Amino acid sequence: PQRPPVIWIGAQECTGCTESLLRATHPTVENLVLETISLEYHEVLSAAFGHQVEENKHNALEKYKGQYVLVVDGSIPLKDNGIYCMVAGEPIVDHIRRAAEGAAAIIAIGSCAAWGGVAAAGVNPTGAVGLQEVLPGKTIINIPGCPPNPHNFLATVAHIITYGKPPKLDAKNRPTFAYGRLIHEHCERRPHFDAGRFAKEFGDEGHREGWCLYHLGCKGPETYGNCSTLQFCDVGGVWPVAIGHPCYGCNEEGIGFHKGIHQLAHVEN
Amino acid sequence: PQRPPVIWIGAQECTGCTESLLRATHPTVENLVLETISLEYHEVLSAAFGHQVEENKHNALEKYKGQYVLVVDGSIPLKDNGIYCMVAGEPIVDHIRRAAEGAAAIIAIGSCAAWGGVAAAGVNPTGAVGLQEVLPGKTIINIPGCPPNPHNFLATVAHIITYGKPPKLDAKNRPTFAYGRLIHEHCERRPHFDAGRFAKEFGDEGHREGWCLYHLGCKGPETYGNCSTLQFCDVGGVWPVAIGHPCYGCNEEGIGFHKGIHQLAHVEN
Amino acid sequence: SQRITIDPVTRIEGHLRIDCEIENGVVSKAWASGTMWRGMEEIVKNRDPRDAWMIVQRICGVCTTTHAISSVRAAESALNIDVPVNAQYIRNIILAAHTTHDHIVHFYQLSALDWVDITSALKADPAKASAMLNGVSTWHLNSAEEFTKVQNKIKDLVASGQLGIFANGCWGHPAMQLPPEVNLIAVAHYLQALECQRDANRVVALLGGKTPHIQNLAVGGVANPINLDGLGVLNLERLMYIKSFIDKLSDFVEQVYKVDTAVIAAFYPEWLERGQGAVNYLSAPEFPTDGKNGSFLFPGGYITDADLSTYRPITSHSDEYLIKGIQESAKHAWYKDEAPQAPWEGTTVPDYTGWSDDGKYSWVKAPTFYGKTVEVGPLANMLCKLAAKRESTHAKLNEIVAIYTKLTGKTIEVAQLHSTLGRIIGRTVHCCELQNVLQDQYNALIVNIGKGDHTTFVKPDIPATGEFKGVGFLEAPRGMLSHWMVIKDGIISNYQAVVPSTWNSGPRNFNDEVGPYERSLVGTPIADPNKPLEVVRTIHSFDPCMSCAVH
Amino acid sequence: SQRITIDPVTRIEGHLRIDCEIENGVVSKAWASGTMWRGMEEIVKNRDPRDAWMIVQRICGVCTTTHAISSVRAAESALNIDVPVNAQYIRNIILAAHTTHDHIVHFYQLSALDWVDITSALKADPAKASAMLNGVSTWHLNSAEEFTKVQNKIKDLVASGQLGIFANGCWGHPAMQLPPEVNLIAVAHYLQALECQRDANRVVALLGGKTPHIQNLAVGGVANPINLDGLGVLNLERLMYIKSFIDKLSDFVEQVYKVDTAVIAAFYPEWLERGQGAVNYLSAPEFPTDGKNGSFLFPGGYITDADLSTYRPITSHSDEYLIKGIQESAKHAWYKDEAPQAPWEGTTVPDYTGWSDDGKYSWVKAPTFYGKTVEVGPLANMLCKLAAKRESTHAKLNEIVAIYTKLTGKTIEVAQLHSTLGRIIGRTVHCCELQNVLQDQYNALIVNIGKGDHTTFVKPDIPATGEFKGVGFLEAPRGMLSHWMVIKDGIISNYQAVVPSTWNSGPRNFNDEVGPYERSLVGTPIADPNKPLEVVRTIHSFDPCMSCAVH
Ligand code: SF4
Ligand code: SF4
Ligand code: SF4
Ligand code: SF4
Ligand code: F3S
Ligand code: F3S
Ligand SMILES: [Mg+2]
Ligand SMILES: [Mg+2]
Ligand code: NA
Ligand code: NA
Repeated sequence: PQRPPVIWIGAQECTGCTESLLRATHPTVENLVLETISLEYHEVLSAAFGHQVEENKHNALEKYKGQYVLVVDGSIPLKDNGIYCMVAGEPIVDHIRRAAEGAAAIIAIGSCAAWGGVAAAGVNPTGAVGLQEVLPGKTIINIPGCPPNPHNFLATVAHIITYGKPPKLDAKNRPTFAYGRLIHEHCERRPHFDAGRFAKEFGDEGHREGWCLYHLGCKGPETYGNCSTLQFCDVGGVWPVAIGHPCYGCNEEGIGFHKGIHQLAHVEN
Repeated sequence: PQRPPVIWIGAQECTGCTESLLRATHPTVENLVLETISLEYHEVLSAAFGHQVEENKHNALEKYKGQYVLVVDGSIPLKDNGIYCMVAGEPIVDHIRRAAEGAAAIIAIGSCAAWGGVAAAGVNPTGAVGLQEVLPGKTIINIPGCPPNPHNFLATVAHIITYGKPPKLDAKNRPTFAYGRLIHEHCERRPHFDAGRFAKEFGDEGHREGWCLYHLGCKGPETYGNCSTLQFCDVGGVWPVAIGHPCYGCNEEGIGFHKGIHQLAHVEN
Repeated sequence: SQRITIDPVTRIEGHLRIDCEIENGVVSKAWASGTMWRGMEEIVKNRDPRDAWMIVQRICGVCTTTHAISSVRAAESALNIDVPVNAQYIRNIILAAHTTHDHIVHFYQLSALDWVDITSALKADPAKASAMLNGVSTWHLNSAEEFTKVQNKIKDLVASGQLGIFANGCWGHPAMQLPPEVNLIAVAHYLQALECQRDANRVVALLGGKTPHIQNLAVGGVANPINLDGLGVLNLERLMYIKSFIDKLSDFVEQVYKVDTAVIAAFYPEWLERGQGAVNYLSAPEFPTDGKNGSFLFPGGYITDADLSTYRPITSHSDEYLIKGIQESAKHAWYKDEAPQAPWEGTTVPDYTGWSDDGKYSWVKAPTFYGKTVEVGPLANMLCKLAAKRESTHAKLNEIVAIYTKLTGKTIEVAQLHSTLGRIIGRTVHCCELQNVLQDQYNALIVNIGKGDHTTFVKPDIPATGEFKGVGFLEAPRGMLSHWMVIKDGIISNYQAVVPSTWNSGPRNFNDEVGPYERSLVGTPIADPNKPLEVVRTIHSFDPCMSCAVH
Repeated sequence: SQRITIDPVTRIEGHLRIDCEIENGVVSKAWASGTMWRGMEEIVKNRDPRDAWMIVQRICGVCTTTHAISSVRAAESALNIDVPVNAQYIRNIILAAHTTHDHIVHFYQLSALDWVDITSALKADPAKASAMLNGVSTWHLNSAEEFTKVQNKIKDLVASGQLGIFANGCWGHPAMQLPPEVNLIAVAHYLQALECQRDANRVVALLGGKTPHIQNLAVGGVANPINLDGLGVLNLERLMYIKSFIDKLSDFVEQVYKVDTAVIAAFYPEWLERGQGAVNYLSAPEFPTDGKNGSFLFPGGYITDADLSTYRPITSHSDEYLIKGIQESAKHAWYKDEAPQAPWEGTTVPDYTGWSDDGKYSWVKAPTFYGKTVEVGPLANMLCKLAAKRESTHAKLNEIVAIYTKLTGKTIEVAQLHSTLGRIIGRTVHCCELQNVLQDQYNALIVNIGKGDHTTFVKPDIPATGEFKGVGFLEAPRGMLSHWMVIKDGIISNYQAVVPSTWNSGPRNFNDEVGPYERSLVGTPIADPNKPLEVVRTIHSFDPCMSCAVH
């Protein structure tokens, strides 16, 4: 039987989003690429290179027109006519716009593709932007995080495959099963927050009792995600706060990579 | 190289506490019995039976006197001179008293051994009691739960082996790393509790959004444990509340098996 | 005539004593005795019917889930509740995954060391051991290198002088008949089995909230909240995780467990010719798939005279023929009331008088079906399925036999299934068939959610006055389980459990007829009365659970 | 004369373009070009020094952890902070576990398909393949049955008509030299590698809080709270969990990866005779084990003229010889300031002029050490360790060579390590030695906690005025990494990263001398200019990461 085709394009990425697939367990990456989808193009894993891999892409874009899921990883640099990301001698924005034309669904994976991410932070040297800004007439499914839990992506794709439509999305086009609630509104350290039990420095008494990390700069109060529940890596109990470090707000535009680590969630300076 | 000896005696048990070992992953039960300890006596797993397994018990008591960890699973029935639990023609209370005399450490695993548990509930047909009641002069480490996460037990044994003394205990002689906090004081649904977002019936709208289960009878507010953090089975996200059912208070004397499932916290009966 | 006692019988759940009279080197008479009682039936009395399942689940943690599901089924029976079909799918997946773990653990951790000599495995050539499985199994972990790693583990254990749970077993016993190579194969698989049973329980945990002792049931359905788009609930990601573990079970079950069953049978032919416990068999249908508590995936029924042509199908948990036949007698058990009692009118009044060969000698009651002594369990369920001409059952049995034939050049007929090995084969067949139940029920859940049904729970009405009776049947790993609840004025006025090991381990009944364990031992040859391995082999084949038997 | 271009180069991280001039069928000149820039050095400017690591870790998610640890080390250097020894143990475990995942994925997922033909695997006799490894490896997953399962997966993939990421690979290429049986072995190990690397990352996750991109660091130590008696923190149960995954890595590394390295060498011996990238090699010491940022488990050093007797050891991260030698030039890179700059004085001002063969042609800067080109990475680190007479490195190398000699009857001399295969061998040796680092550091942590030391963090004093300069070195999976921070009036006034792939992939330098990639390609024969597999093989041997190279 035939597997649904996926085309994966990397723009200004660090490859963390692809790497997240190597931690996935349901499905694992091997079951993903052999059983669940047909990964028609991915530069990190493709046996083919150079002229042959672009041949694969063209062949895929034509063969599966109207049926492939397009995934974009990384921000798109607008400054100086797109030259800050050139693949096969062409600005990545042109590759993306061409692929978007025949896509059945388009997913921006990671905060960079979702909203600019770290590449768009500070003075934004390359004029990096998110995918929706490059494809204004298209419906983009945003799966933010740096990187997101891979299953936030995989369960979205599974929903498209199994039930023939995207999952329910919020106002920012993020799937509600993963981004429908603030981390702070489903965090196991909320009782400590409520009581006033706060860590003040790494290694202090409260920190060593697993108290709330608000006053270390936790951005959970202003970040949507499932980090406190789904967590990471499927071993149980693993997310940044559980390990002892505040949420940095990497899911959330204007928080992650903008606010200082130890800047408080109610502080906007 | 030699391994620390362990003698495991089952009294009025359902075998759930032994079964918990089969879910463990650090160590797995095979690494436990081959590498971590020498399980000198355990009736569920022992190749020997009858006269031969009793020979094993006697030989181990003599060979390892002063060295072994004694583990007792199940309540001890005091009514009618101990006849409600007889092994090899002798009341289990005598097997336990005999083994306790030469133990390096004694652990009551499960709520039954810790405080009488389900066997001592209702009218208590057999005069079931916990281990400390049977051994008033001895220091008993209590590891309650029905059954506890197996690593609550395994990490306690590891502390004894590695550092040469038990872990820090609370006023009820329970290891603080596992029982030092109320479940409600480290529960991820606390934000919902705070906001008055309550499930009222299984399958209702709030229940299907993961709201707080207080009004379904959750005993988290009066139960000490690590169910919300360590959780169960090491797959991530698995504990009764996360699955959608209130805590029943199985860890806690006077809560589990005494109060109705849907009876509210702090309400007596 | 020599009298022997085995106390404790190990590698079972709970506390069991077996006594045997031996004449001319063969068991002539036997007694089975449950030696621990808790009074679970009395503990649960006078409570809200909704509360029962959390308490009576604690009858047993080996067969966790089973009493929980049977209890809610009993309350649902009493209250006339139709369980939502999604709750059935979820209950079914839990029971099937649990039973997979249960059977695997029974064959390897509980039973294998009756048939396998670990000291003999030290003598094995790992290359020869691997070679003899060529063409027998497609399993990927039967290499000489794997067997060498395993042999070295045994060697290091033995060299240490601390054999622990493996000390003083029946090593070198004359009834140990496997060659060194096959002993090594079995020990390797014993270790590999531990990973497979862990995967089975990960399925149970993801729906139950933990295991042992699930916490997702309710009178009226389940507590899992189905919402594909919800955070923190049973959504598509969680379902995918469940499926990932379901998918990991089949290869071990088909390529290791199923194969080892045939391997053991191959070296122990006379064990297809002894160990019959009964001529009557009972099983309940199981895995309901409609919204009316019926449409079972597995049939049940009643067989008499060890003859499949007597098969009487049972296709409903409301079948009055089944309900009216069941009684228990405490004539030879340590309770006060001795006449056969229907469980809705049952009592459990302790009357401990100590051991007497001709009197009371057990905490287990003696159940009967219209007065007959009956064996329950995977042998019973297999025979009913074979009688019903269930193709999947015949096919799986035939696959086991074909492996047996490859090894021995012999075959196995239905007549030979009434035996110690037949019982073990029935369990293996059950485990194999359950893998398709898991796939089917997961898929049915996905399909039903796709049709827009997210219903999981119907809230019961418990009338404040009036008397209501219910019975919950379940085909448990060890056989037909039934919980019997009487509700009066909104609370439980009587509760009685009749458990599979109660049927099998029950003592002599009102007319002094021995129970299946006791019957099965008559005729057993005994090499060494001080080390009665042959008795233990037959008893273990029933998968005893004494906390279940006695409660 | 004939010019070919490979754009994009796949199975690397990031965006790489390679050009080659071909004369008489052989590469006569080459160009390496990084084609994507983000300006990470500019993005981190003007922030609190404590914030940098969370931002610059995003230079790369393949070598996640590395930039994070280098960044905190740079700030600690600027502020004269002694990192608590417990924080060192934790950082060391994270780096060693990550690098294990990294090297395994590089050998199999990124590199193997340069040397392995999956269509040839279809022709293999799985029994023959298994037999080949008899006495060559003790790995337990080399059975004919395992190889059959793998072969059937390949068959199903091909038969489906959707080869996906395996489509249009160099199947049937003349340079593919493995017999069908060895191709099948390699594909089986490729799949098995995925499980091992997952276990390595479970170690990283348990200390890091997740991966990719750990979140447990701090300028001053780590954010892990050590408390054996604490609920919800780093207690003994969590440490045991970490140990359970550490214990799962060594068998695959030693019995599969180490072995496959020698097997590839055996069938491709001419690849020990080409692919030299430089005559100078540089590595930093790594894994500090005291409370003063020193006492490294691995030594570093500098070697010139491909001569181990010139070895100059580096055993401190504040060695001025190392610090003072490093400059970068953008003569041939797309930046405005072209004269060599030391990183504390570095600028990164974009000046894109398009690709040209004699002008600027890359976003990668060209680093030099005392004005010379240097190769960094596992080849450099291996040669430094051999020169330092480290017994463990010699022994591990000798183990690989011994397998090679068993297969070929030939040996491998130190001269032959300056090659494409030598580079790959260095990487394998590194991975093997890291397993000892993991065990050693875990043990050290457990012991130190037992001495009553739970300290994990010292708070930085960051002066509100004045200028402070710091450099953090780290021996990353691809070689020597350094982050350079200048702090002025409490904030970052300059930040420059010089990354291992910057050294190796850098374009022609201030003296117009080619970098390691560009030099390594000269002499390479090309069977098919349209499909230049031979170029890709050599380039992959450096493990390119272009997000790292360019940042
Ligand atoms: S999101 Fe974070 S991880 Fe994914 S690409 Fe952008 S930077 Fe790398
Ligand atoms: S501030 Fe952070 S740690 Fe504290 S409760 Fe909110 S999310 Fe949890
Ligand atoms: S505690 Fe709960 S689980 Fe452990 S024995 Fe007593 S009943 Fe069985
Ligand atoms: S009542 Fe129960 S569910 Fe609600 S916050 Fe407390 S522990 Fe959590
Ligand atoms: S930093 Fe990111 S990974 Fe989750 S905990 Fe905060 S959103
Ligand atoms: S019922 Fe028990 S298992 Fe934990 S969630 Fe409550 S204490
Ligand atoms: Mg009963
Ligand atoms: Mg730089
Ligand atoms: Na026989
Ligand atoms: Na060659």
